[PDB]
Amino acid sequence: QCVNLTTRTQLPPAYTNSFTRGVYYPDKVFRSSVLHSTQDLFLPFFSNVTWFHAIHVTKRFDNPVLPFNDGVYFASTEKSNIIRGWIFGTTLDSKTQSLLIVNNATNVVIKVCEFQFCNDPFLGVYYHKNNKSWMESEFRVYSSANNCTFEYVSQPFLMDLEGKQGNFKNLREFVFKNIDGYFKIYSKHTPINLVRDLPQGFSALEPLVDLPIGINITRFQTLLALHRSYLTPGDSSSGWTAGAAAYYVGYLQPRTFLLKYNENGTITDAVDCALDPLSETKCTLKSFTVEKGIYQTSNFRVQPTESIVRFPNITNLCPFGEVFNATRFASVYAWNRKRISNCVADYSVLYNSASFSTFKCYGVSPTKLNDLCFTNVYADSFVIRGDEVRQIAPGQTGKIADYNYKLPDDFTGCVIAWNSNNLDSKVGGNYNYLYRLFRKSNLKPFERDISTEIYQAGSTPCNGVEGFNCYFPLQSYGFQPTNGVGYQPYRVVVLSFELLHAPATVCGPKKSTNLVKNKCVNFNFNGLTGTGVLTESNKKFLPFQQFGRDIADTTDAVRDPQTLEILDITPCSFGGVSVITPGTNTSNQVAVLYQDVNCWRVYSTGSNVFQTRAGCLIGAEHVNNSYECDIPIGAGICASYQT
Amino acid sequence: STIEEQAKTFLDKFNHEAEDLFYQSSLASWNYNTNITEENVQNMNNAGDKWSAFLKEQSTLAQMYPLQEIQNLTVKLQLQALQQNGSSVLSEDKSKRLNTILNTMSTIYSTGKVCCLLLEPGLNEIMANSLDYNERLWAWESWRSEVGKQLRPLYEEYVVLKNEMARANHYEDYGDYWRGDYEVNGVDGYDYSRGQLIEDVEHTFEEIKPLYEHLHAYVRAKLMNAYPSYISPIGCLPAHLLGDMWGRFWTNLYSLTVPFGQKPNIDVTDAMVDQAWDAQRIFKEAEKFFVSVGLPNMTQGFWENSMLTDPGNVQKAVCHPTAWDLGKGDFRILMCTKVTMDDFLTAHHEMGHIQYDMAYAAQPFLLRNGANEGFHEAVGEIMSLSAATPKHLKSIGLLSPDFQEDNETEINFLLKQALTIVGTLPFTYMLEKWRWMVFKGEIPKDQWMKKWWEMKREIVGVVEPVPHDETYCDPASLFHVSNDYSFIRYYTRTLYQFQFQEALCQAAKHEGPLHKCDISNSTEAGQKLFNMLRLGKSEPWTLALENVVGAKNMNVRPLLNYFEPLFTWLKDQNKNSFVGWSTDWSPY
Ligand SMILES: *[C@@H]1O[C@H](CO)[C@@H](O[C@@H]2O[C@H](CO)[C@@H](O)[C@H](O)[C@H]2NC(C)=O)[C@H](O)[C@H]1NC(C)=O
Ligand SMILES: *[C@@H]1O[C@H](CO)[C@@H](O)[C@H](O)[C@H]1NC(C)=O
Ligand SMILES: *[C@@H]1O[C@H](CO)[C@@H](O)[C@H](O)[C@H]1NC(C)=O
Ligand SMILES: *[C@@H]1O[C@H](CO)[C@@H](O)[C@H](O)[C@H]1NC(C)=O
Ligand SMILES: *[C@@H]1O[C@H](CO)[C@@H](O)[C@H](O)[C@H]1NC(C)=O
Ligand SMILES: *[C@@H]1O[C@H](CO)[C@@H](O)[C@H](O)[C@H]1NC(C)=O
Ligand SMILES: *[C@@H]1O[C@H](CO)[C@@H](O)[C@H](O)[C@H]1NC(C)=O
Ligand SMILES: *[C@@H]1O[C@H](CO)[C@@H](O)[C@H](O)[C@H]1NC(C)=O
Ligand SMILES: [Zn+2]
Repeated sequence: QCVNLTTRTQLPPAYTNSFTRGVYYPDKVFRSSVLHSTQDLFLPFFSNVTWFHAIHVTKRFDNPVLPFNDGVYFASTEKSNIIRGWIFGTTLDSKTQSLLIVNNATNVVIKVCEFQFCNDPFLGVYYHKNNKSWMESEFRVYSSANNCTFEYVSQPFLMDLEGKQGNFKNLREFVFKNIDGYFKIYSKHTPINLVRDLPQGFSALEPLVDLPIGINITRFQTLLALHRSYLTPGDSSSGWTAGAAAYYVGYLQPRTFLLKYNENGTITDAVDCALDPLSETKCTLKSFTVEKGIYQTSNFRVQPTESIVRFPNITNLCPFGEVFNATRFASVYAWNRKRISNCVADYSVLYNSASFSTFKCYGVSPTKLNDLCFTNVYADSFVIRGDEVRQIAPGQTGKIADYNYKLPDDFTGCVIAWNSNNLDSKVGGNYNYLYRLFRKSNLKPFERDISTEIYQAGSTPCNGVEGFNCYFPLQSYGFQPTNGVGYQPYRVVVLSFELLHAPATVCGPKKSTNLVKNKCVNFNFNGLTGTGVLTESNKKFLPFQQFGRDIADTTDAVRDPQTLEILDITPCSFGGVSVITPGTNTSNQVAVLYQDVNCWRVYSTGSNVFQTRAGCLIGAEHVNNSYECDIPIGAGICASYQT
Repeated sequence: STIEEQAKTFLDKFNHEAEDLFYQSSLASWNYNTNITEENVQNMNNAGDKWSAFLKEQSTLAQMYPLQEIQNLTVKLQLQALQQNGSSVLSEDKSKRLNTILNTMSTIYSTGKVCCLLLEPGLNEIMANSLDYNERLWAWESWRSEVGKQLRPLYEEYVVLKNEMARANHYEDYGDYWRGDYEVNGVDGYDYSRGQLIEDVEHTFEEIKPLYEHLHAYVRAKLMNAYPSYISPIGCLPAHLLGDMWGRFWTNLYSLTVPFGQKPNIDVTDAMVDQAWDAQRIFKEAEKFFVSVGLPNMTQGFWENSMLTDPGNVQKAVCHPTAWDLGKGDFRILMCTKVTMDDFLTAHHEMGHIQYDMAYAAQPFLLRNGANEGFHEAVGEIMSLSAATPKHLKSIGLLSPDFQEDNETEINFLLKQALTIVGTLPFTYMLEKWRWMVFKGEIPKDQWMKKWWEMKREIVGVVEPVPHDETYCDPASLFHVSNDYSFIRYYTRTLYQFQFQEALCQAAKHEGPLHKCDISNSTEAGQKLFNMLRLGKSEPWTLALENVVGAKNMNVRPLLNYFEPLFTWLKDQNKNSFVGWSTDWSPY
């Protein structure tokens, strides 16, 4: 049964500040004596956390339902085990599934069911005067739980439950995340001796558990415990005292942090790279110490928002089963060419087929090509001896790379070759595969001459018949099963990738996402990477062009590949920002120069706003003297750190 | 255009046809050598006929390029090896008379009826083990009086025909045509004459004479005990007592002339029988020795295609140990391997021939051969010389570990090798100086037998037991003389065999005498050897020699160093007996 607690004084909510709290280990790799940058969901430094009490004196048994935005930092200052658990869910009313994490006097219970939670859930500890003892009497959390998918009960323990009188003695920090069906919990416990507020200091949380629950958490609610005795007179809804405890809630955002690992492998310090321009220069220099000077930082920071990849919607597989498993391969002197277009083509399975003697690529990294956009792909398939496969490469010479098949130096393709003794050799000889032996001049890259001109090797006119000094230029390979490796038939397929101004046609595979505007987002259009605000453009280009470039040749107008619109690109914002520091050793005070502001596109106004031809300077006092230059600001203006 | 540029084109067109016709002939020869049945002979003859007619026409074509314009020195060598007229320069009528003479000589030697006893194994077994003075005299005289009597008139026509054929090809005599292999011309500082071979063959034998005189006096003084009163201390050894029909090898004399009889030798047949070596492990051990000295592994097709064990009675095949290089990257070994130390040695010998043929596979078709004729067998022999030392057999599982060696064993070993190595050098030198003298015309036709037995007593120290008049023909009995083969390859093989061994033992940093030096686990020596195996015939043999030993001419000093302990022991043993011989005493 559920009881609505009465006799609780209502007070306005309280807020406090997190002093570099809520840092956890991002992965499970040991590192020591290193500065490591990582982008993940963290609690920002010097943030604004909400504060909740359980103080009898007012009652103030706080247990509101709170949002669960992108993960929660939960801190608890206790001395008597009041905070007992949480419930996470969306509606918390048996129409949807909810998660219960509770610590009852004996066990830790984790359940995922359809709960009819009470409006005011709580736990109850009762104290007997006649024999001094505190024992758990009430468990009033939910009415019914029907369809349970995940369950866990820990090994039995006995908890203290005794009411204490001193100040808070235990800090318990938790971080809760919900990603791809996993509810992730990090935690750490710390001894403290204080009375109020969230304390200073640094301590990284370690991975605790990773639950595969698969539900949609949007809200959560804290589960506390009650004290009842002979000094708590009333009915169920009024005869209850509280017991002091406090807890703090903060919300995680995607941030880049610079974490510090000492020589034992523990995170001892961190820098929030998007707190301040000073922190940004710390992040760039990859150090915790900044020397005196002026540093360029970056344009107005909207932070990470969301990442999109946009690719053409074409789901037809490429005929790679027809080039490689072709029934009849063609003589080297008259090779074949097949152009594969409008197709999504996977290469990783081709790479790992592991039936290939030689698989080499030039001008393309072996793994990057799996997700790239080209305008066309060609495939040239023929047959040669094993020894001459070396000549199939840019800048080589011989009877194959001079008169048969010539490659250019700037080659953007991949050479694949595999022995085929079994298929195309037989006893007595396989004399079908001819190759040119005599030619007047070398072959230009990618040119085919399949003529049978009689080679006039000397001075006499040959008249069109062979004999002395008139040689027929095509000579036929002799393949047999008993030959060596050097004389055995290898089939070779040469892939070529070409890119033009035309709209991409070989792109894949990689699933695309939605398109968002008015935020500063990361984007991937047809293999091009960028970070900026994408804006709708009421403009047009000529049909044969896809990208627009400015005077610096960066892309300013990138056409979406699915709907053929034109989308403009503006950096997060448009500003010029510089930072002046006397040295982190000396002080933490800094000045900021905005090079394109006439004094407002500034991070903060403060005071001491001074206008120079170098820009608007904020955080520095202007004096009418004229000293020697200490720190150059520009346009004749210098800065110093004085008394 | 220029003759050199048109010649490089002709040879590019040639090598492609030649490689395929050669492989097509080698496969058809292997098929008959492994399946000695019917119908295979016809394919052997057809594949050996198409090759011969194609090479004859391609050689007629080669002439049209004059050889003075070509200055490359490589195309010079291919065109030299192709433009040789051979025997076709002789008229049509006398070419069939000459080939009839050759056929009759081979037939008259192969089928010799002594009554009825043939040669193998009729007279050979009597001569090699009878140990009776008169039985072996009958078995000697019969052959010298039948097979040598039926070949007398023919060899007189064979001499004049071959002499005119060699005179037509711009040589002086057939002796010069034979001598012309050791000839280098055009490479300044490395030149070699055909008159230079007669020299050096004399200033190297006159340097080995003392060891032979002490080995001769020891063998005679140990042979006086067996045949009691037939040999005289001053006189020479009669010709029928030298342990062979022709007195070519003294090996069969080792059953008598044992220095220290009681001690045995390193016979390891029982060690391999005990551990059940399956007639294939031997070749794996050979492959591992070569892999360890640094050279590349065996090709895969060797293991499947090659025949390494007699197929049984159902399939008969002639199996004289051989290494086959069929071209087109195909190598095979043909041996009826049996579990015996002898086949453990021959496996390393044949494997060294196979390792020599893999080295120069990159060269053109006409330059895929040893630097000169006396290089394949030196390479095949030094590997069987290193794979026999007791240290190596100790490294391998057999030859039980402790086995301390004493000097009394190393003298038995050295003398058993000396009877084989330094006993056949004065016979090779005397035979190949007689044929050069007869071909040049120094010996008139009435002094053929009277001068042979004056060469014998002054060079080999071997008297005849019954005088032979002018009608007889003694040298024509030997297989090489009647079947028209060269013979100076066996005088140079022996010398190269030990200059290679000294240079590679030095490069392995071995310390001590050479008779127990081993080469395994020494990569540097293997690189030194492969730096000369790789050249093939494309470089002059003096340069190929200088890449290994360090000299431009053949020497005898390493051979003498190898036998220094034996030489000292013999120089001490003979002091009671005589040294040298006398030409007067004849048993008759
Ligand atoms: C060359 O070195 C190899 C080392 O791999 C030697 O092989 C060893 O031989 C001994 C002798 O029986 C064995 O007990 C070892 O097991 C072998 N292997 C190793 C790794 O030691 C080989 O013997 C050397 N060659 C010679 C001639 O001694
Ligand atoms: C070619 O055939 C093999 C054998 O059936 C098959 O495994 C492979 O997937 C086919 N395609 C390619 C591109 O190799
Ligand atoms: C696929 O791309 C074409 C491009 O012309 C577009 O018209 C079509 O609507 C797309 N289909 C989708 C996104 O389902
Ligand atoms: C040997 O030749 C005969 C003759 O036809 C043939 O039947 C037999 O198969 C051959 N041997 C082998 C191993 O093929
Ligand atoms: C002779 O020609 C070959 C190519 O056929 C060449 O490699 C060699 O260098 C030439 N010889 C000289 C001395 O240039
Ligand atoms: C071979 O005979 C022909 C016939 O005239 C001759 O021209 C040629 O020089 C001869 N070859 C040699 C090497 O003498
Ligand atoms: C080549 O020899 C080395 C050394 O014994 C061995 O490790 C390797 O497997 C051999 N490879 C082949 C193909 O025989
Ligand atoms: C060496 O060999 C000689 C030859 O008879 C023998 O007398 C001697 O005892 C052997 N050993 C030594 C150590 O000399
Ligand atoms: Zn041999």
